[PDB]
Amino acid sequence: GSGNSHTTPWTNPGLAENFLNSFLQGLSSMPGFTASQLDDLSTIAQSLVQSIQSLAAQGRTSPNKLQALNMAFASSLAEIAASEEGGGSLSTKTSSIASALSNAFLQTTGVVNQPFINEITQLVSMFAQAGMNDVSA
Repeated sequence: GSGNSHTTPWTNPGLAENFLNSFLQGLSSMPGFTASQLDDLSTIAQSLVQSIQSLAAQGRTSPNKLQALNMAFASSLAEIAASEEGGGSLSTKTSSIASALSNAFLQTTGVVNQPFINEITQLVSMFAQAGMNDVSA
């Protein structure tokens, strides 16, 4: 047959793996996570690919299903981001992820979008803080 009019990272397990590989590789050298956390993160990454294959095997991908995978990706980052030994603050960690994401975007599809990366980083910082955990004077 034919098609080719739909190509997205989350939709194709190979493109998803490319995204995760490029992102993880670039993020390790960032002041966000550590090579140690990046190892655990490889497992957390592959767990996405397995679920992507499940849907791809039927040639069906509901928007809300593929989106729930994206929400869960940020959700997973908040857990290891709240964990100790991952740099220092949550703010700098979520900030480094945005910088690693753009580099990964250049490798997956070759197109980086500033606000698309921001909304993704807000999920992590929102999940972790879930209010105002710090004060000011």
